[PDB]
Amino acid sequence: SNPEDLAKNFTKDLYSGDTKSVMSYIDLSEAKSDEEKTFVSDKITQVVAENAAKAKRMGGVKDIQIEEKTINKDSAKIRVLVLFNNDNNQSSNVFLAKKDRKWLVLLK
Ligand SMILES: [Cl-]
Repeated sequence: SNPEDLAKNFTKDLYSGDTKSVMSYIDLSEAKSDEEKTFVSDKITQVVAENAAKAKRMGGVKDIQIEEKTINKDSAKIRVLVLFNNDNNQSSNVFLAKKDRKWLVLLK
């Protein structure tokens, strides 16, 4: 409901192996055909499988933190840092937008 917390929960779910959870965060407005939606879903299915295998390899996620942020009333770019229990960390940007009364992650 605030974009910082949506960025962090999205990221938690991205490393959790649960594709339906991850999908619920995503704005599918760019994908303007059923076949495009499927394509996006198939890629998210794959990303979720891969991040779950990787979290396991790295001893699981230790913490999730926000490093840089740029937020206004309807858009957000948020660098989310994932810290793993093997002491390695990884970061990347989550882009979000509030089109109606709901923040959603944008497909970059
Ligand atoms: Cl790796």
